[PDB]
Amino acid sequence: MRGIEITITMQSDWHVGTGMGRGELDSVVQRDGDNLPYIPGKTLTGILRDSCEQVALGLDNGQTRGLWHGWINFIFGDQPALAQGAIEPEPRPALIAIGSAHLDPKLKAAFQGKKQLQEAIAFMKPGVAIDAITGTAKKDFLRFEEVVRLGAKLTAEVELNLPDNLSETNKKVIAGILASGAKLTERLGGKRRRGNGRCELKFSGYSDQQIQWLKDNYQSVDQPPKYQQNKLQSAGDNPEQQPPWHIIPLTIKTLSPVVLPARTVGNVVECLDYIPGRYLLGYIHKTLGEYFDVSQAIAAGDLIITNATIKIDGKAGRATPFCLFGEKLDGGLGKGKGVYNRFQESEPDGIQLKGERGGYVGQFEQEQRNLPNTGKINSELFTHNTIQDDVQRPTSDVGGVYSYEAIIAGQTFVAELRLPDSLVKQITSKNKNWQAQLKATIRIGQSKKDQYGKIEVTSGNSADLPKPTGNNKTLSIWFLSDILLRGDRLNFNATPDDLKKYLENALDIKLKERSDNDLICIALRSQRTESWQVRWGLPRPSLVGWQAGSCLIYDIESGTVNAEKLQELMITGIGDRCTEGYGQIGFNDPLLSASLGKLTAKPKQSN
Amino acid sequence: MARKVTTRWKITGTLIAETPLHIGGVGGDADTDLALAVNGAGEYYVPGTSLAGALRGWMTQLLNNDESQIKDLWGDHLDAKRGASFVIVDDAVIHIPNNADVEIREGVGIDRHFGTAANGFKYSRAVIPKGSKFKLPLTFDSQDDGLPNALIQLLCALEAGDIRLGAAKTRGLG
Amino acid sequence: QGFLVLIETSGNQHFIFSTNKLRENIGASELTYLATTEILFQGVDRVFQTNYYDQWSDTNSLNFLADSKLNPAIDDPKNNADIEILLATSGKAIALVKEEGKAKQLIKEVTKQALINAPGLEIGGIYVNCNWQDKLGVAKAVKEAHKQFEVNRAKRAGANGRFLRLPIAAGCSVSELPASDFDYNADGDKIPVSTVSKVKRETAKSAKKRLRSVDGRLVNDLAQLEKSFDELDWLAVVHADGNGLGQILLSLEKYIGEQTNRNYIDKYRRLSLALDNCTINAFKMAIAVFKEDSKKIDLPIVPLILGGDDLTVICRGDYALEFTREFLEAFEGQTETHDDIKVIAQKAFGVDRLSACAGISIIKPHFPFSVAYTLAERLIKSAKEVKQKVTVTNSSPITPFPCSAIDFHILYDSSGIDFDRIREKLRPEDNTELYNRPYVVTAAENLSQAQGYEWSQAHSLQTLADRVSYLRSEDGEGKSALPSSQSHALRTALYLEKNEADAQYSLISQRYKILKNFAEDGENKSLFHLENGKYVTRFLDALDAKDFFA
Amino acid sequence: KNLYHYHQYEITLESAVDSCKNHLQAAIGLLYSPQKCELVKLDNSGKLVDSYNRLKFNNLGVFEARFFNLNCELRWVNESNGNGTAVLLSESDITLTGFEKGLQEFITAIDQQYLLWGEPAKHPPNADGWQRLAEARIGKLDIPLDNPLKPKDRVFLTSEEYIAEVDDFGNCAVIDERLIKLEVK
Repeated sequence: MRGIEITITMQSDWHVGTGMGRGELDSVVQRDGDNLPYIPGKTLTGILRDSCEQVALGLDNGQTRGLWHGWINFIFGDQPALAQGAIEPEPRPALIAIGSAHLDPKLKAAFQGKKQLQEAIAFMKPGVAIDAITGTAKKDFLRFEEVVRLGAKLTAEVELNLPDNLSETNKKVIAGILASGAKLTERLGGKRRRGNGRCELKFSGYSDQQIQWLKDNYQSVDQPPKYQQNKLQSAGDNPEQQPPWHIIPLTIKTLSPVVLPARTVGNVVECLDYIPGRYLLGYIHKTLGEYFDVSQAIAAGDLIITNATIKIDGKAGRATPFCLFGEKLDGGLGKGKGVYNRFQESEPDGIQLKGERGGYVGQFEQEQRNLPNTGKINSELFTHNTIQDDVQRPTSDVGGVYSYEAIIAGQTFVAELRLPDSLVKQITSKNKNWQAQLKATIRIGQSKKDQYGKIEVTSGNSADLPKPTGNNKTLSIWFLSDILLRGDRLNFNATPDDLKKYLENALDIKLKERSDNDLICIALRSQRTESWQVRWGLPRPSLVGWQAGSCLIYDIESGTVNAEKLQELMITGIGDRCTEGYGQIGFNDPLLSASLGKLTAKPKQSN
Repeated sequence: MARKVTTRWKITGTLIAETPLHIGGVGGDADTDLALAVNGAGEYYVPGTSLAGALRGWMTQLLNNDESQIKDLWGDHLDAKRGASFVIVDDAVIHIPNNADVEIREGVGIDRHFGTAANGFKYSRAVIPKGSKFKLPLTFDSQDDGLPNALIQLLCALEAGDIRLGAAKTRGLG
Repeated sequence: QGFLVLIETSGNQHFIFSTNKLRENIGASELTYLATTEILFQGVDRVFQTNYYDQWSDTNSLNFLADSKLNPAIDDPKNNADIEILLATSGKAIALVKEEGKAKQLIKEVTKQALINAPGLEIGGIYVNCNWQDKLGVAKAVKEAHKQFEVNRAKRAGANGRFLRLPIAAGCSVSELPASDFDYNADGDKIPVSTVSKVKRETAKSAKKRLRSVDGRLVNDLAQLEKSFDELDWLAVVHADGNGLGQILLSLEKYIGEQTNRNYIDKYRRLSLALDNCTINAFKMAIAVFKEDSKKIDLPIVPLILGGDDLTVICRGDYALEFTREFLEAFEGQTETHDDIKVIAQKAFGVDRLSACAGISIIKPHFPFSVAYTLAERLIKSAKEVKQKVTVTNSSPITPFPCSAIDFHILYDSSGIDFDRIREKLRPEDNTELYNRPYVVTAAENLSQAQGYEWSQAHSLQTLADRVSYLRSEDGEGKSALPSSQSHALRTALYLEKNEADAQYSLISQRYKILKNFAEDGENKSLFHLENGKYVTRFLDALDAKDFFA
Repeated sequence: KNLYHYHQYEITLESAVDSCKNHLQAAIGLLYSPQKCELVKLDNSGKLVDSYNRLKFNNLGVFEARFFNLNCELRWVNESNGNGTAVLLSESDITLTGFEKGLQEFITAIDQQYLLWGEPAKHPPNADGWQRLAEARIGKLDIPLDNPLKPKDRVFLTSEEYIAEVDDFGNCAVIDERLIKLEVK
C-alpha cells in the first residue's frame, strides 16, 4: 500500500541540527541534496513514534509494558537494542515506512541556480547565558544559531505493508493509533522545549473519525497478531538452461541516499561505492517470480545479476586495474597524466610510481589516444542519535550517536540481469511486455524503511553479448568484481595458484606465469565481506577472496584458447556465488594489453 | 517508554506589556543599530528562549539558587537522571494594537563635565509600544500528582507583574 | 659472502585503526612495534643462540646494536658470527646472515610468533643473495629486497582468512570479527570482543610502560583517557613523513663516499637510529603545546608511531596544528645537530637539515578513524607537492629542496569524507578555489636561496596563523574585531561570482578596518589573488580554522 | 606432524554423510539453506532421523553443510544440482572408502573460541538433549547441547587453527581451521 502521505506545517521557526556548528555558527541545519532545509525521515519516525507511545501510556494506564505497548512494538517495530535478557521472540520489523519530508517540488525547483535565495531560507538567531549574580551576559556563552523560517509546508511519503491476513478490525486499530500520534504531536527538532519547531502533522486520509472509532472500541481490542516471515515457495517448473544468454541492462538511479554496508564497526557503518547484485534479488522475486521459479534458477545458477557500477560512457563502469601505476608526485588517473600499465611498460628512469587502487575507468580500445574516462561516487557521512526515552536525551547507556556513510542522490548505476534463452522463452511467451514491467521504484540497503534506500530501476534495451578477443600467445585477466574461490578443502582461501589451476582447467589449456624481471605478473589484494541472512536473521559466513580491480596475466604454455569459452566465462562469471554478482571477469581486455605512459586524459535556468 | 507524564498542564492567557519592550535580534526589521528580534515571517515576537529564561531566572531567586530543585523542572544536560525540561515555552507573536507600530526611542550620553551630549554616545532603540499583547505559551508535564508549589508561585508572580522581560530592564522597559 | 634478510610489516594503517576504541588502537601500535623489535630479537636468539633480546631489554633502546663488539661486524671473518643486524625500526628491520638454511628459519620463527602473540598482524620477510666480495653488494641487496618484496606481498596467500565468522557466532562489539571472549567497556560492563581486540588490549599495557622512557605526562590511566576523547569537541589524527628520506635511503651509495660495504652499513645503521632519536626528541619538545591541559594527570595525546621517518598520533583536535608545527620546526632543527645526518644531508641537498611533511585530519570523536586516517594520507600527499614546487638551484637532476609542509582539513558534517569531494566542494566557480594549500612551514630564512622561495612565502603557514590571530582579536568592549554575522556574509560571498565576493570585501572592510590585513591582491580590493591562472584565497581557511590554534 | 584431508566428488550430500558415519559419530551439524540455517546432531550411529528428507537439495534444500566432532570435521558444498564435493579433515590418518587422500604438514596448532549467540533461556527446548540460547538481536537459538545451562553461562565453540609454511621464504600462514566441539564456559 503506497501513496499515503504525511503533511507537515511548521508554525514556529524550526531547527534540525547537524549535531555541530560551522565556523561562526554554533548550530547549522541539515540540508538535502538540493541544499534546502528538510526534515530527515529518521527524525520524523522518531518523533511520531514518541507521540504514539504517549497514547500507549494512556491506554496501558501507565504500564510501561502491556497490550498497547505491544501494538506500538507491532506498528513501529521492536527495539532489540534496548530490550535485554533472554528475549526469545525474533525482533519484528515495522509496518510503517516514512520518507524524509521535503519542501514542495515546485518551490524546490524554483530555487535552482539561485544561491542567494537558498541561503535566505534560514536566518541566524542569537542566544546568551546570564550570570545569576551580576545579571549580565555571561561572556563566552554567547551563541549564534541557524533556524529555518516558519510557514514551511513539507510532505513525505508513507508506505504501509500491513499483513494480508490482518483482520479488518486491526486495520482500524492501527489507523486509530497512527491518527492519534499525528494529532498529539506538537513539536519536532531542536529546542522543542523553547518553542522552536512547533508544527502540525497530519496523515492524508486519516481524520478524527479514525480516532473516534478507537475511542468507541479500544477496550475490545487484543494483543496484535504474531509476526510471520514471508517464506519462499519453489515450484520446479524451470526449463533447463540453453544458450544464447540474453543480457538485460538495468539502470539504477539513487533517488534518496542509500546505505550499503561494506564493513560494520561498532556504532558506524562504512558504505560501498557500488550496489551488490544480491540487493536486487528481492526485486527479481517481486517482478518475475510469477513467470518462473526464481529460487530454482538461482540454485541451478540459471540466473546472474551483476553488481551495479557507476555509469560511464553510457555503460557500466569498470573497477580500476591494479596494474596501473601513477607518478607519485605528478601523475596517475587522478591527475590525468603519467599512468603506466606495468604489465607492458618499464618504470620510468628514477621516478618511483605508486599502484592505482580506487575508482572506476570507462571504455578503452586498441588505440584511444587518451586515458580512459574516470568515474567517482559522491558520498556523505550522515549522523543520527538515539534518545533515552525517559530522560529524553541521548546517553551512553542508550548508545548515544551512530552514523552511516551513504551514496548521495542523483548518482546513477548500471547492472545486467543475465538470463538463458530457456527462461526468456517462458517469460516472453507469458508476457511480451515484461521488459516494460521491470520499471519500478524499490527500497534497498540499510535502514531501507526510512530516508535511505529509494532507487529507480529502469530496463534498457537488450545489450549485445560480450566478445572477448582471443590471443593464443597470452591470457590476461581483469577481475571486474570480487572473486571468491574455495581452497582445495572447500574452505575459503586466497592463493593465486588455485586460480591458475582453475582457469587453465576451465579453459582446457595450460598456463605459465610471466617471468620477466621488470614486467609484473600479478597484482592482487585480499577481500573479506560482512553479510547477513535476512531470510534467517543471522550473519552469512565470511566470504574471502580477491577484490575487484585485481589483475594478472600469463603466457599460454600449451593448448589453444577458445574464443567461445572465454565469452561463456565472461557472461557466467567464475568461482563461487556468481549468481549474486561475484566472479565477474574480463579476458584480454585492450586496457591490460596497451601501453599508456605516453597518453593523457581528454579535456573535460528556473521557472 | 516515552516520558511517563501523569498530568499535562496547558497554562495560557494574555501577557500585556506594562511598559515598552525590546528583545534584540541580530539585524531585525528595524533600520536601527539596536533592532528588534523577529520571527521568520518578519513579525515582532517574543522568543520562547528569552521568556523561558526570564521565568527560570525568577524561579532561581525564589528557590534561593537551590539548583537541585530548578533542574527537576527546567532540566539539565549534565545529570544522568535529568535531561529534558518539563516546562515548555513556545514562541509567541506580538499583536501590536490597532493603528499602532514600533516606536523608536532616542538615547544619548551626557558628558558629566560639560553637561552636553558626549561624542559618539548616541543610540536609537526601537521598542514595542506599551499595551501590546501576546499569548502565554506554557505547557507543563507532571510526573506526579497536583501542581508543583513553586510553579504556582511563578504564576502568581506573573499575575502580580513582577517579572521583567527583554532588554533595558533597569532603564524603563521590559 | 651471505644473504640479506628483510622483515617488513604491511597494512599498518588497517591494523591500528580498524577499531574505534582508543585502547585497542594503542594495543595495535604495540604489536606492530614489538613484532619488529622485541619479538624479532627473541626469534634471532632462538635460531642463532645469540642474546640480542637480553641486551636490548637491559638497554631499553636499540643503540646496543651500534657497537660491533656486541653486534659482530661479520664482514670481518675474524669477528666471526652467523648474524649481524643492519637495522631495526618500527614495522621494518634488516639483518645479514651467511647461511641460507638458517636464514629461512629466522623468517619462519618470527612469523610463527607473530601469528601466536600478534593475531591479525600481517608480517613477512624475504632473503636475497649478496656477493659480498663485490662492493655495494649490501646497497644492491637493500634495493633488491625492497622491489622483490612488493611483489611477494601480493602473491602471498591470504592473510585475512582465519577469523571467519564462519560458523555463525556473536558479533564483536567493536569489529566485524566474531567474538571470542569477553572483556569490558570503558564503564566496566561485560561485553564480547574478538581475540584481536582482546590481545591488543592486553598488549596496550606495554605501551604505558614503554612510553615512560618518553614522558610520564603521556599515558597513565588508559581508561580515563578513553573516557575523555569522547568528551572533547574535536579529535585530530596527525600523520607525518620525512621529505626525501626514502629517496635518500634509495640512493645512499652516492652519499657514503667510500664504497666499502662496511661504510654503507655504518652510515645506513647510524642514520636511521639518529632519525629515531630526532623523532622522539622533537616529540618531547612539541607536546609542550598542550599547555592548557598541563594541570592534570595526562596530556590529551596518544603516540601510535614514533620512529623511522614516521610520526602518527591522535590528539585533541584544536591543538593539532600548533602541536604539529612545533614538531616540524623542532624536527628540522634537531636533524641539523647530528653528524649521522649532516654529511649525508649536506651532500644530498646542501643544507644541514632534513624535512618532513604532515597531514592533519580533524574529526568528531565518533567519526571513524579509518576514514580520517585515509584522508590524512591524501592530505600529506598534497603537502609533499612542495617537493615539486621548490627545487635546488641549478639542480641536475632536478631535486626537491628541504622544506617542511602541512596540509589539513576539518571534517564538518556536510563537507564530505573524501579528499577529492572535499576539494571539489571548495571549487564553486570553475576558475576559483576557496582553499590555498599546502602551507609551507619552514621559515623564510632557511628557504631564502631556494628556487621558488617567493612561492613558498605565498604558501607560508605563517600567513594563515596571522590571519586567524586577527579574527581572535577583540575590540575594547570584548567583542571580536569582526562579528560572526559579517563572517557569515563573507563565506556566502565566496560561493558567488568573483566580482560579487570582491564587492562584499570592499563593503565590509570599509567598516572593519582590520580586513585591510586580509587582502591578497595587493590592491586592497579583493580577498583573492591570481594563482596558476586560477583565483584562490586563504581567507576561508581563517574562518574555518578560527578556533583551531592552541 | 600432519593435517590429513580427504576428497570425494559428485557425491550427493546424504550419501557423503552416510559414507562418513563411522567418523562423524554423534557429530554436531550445521546446514545452510536459502530459507534456513539449522543445526542438527547426528545419532550416535552417525545417522539422521530425517536424512533424505532433511538433506534433500532441490526444494530450497541444503547446499552447504558442516559436521564435526573431536576426531574429524566434514565439509560439503553443492557443485551442481545437488552433486557436490565432500572434504573431511582429520588430525589422524583414517581410511575412508573411495576417498582420495592427501596431507599437509603443519608446524603447530592452537585453540580458538567463538562465542555463540544467546544467553541461557529461561526454559529448555522440550526436546531432550538440547539447550536454548536467546538474545533479542537474533531471538531464540537452539543448540544440541546436553548439559543443562546455568544462568550466566555462555556457550563457546572451540576450534583448532593449523599454522604452516606457505612461502618458500618460510613465512607462516594459517592453512586451515577445524571445529572441535561446543563448550560451556
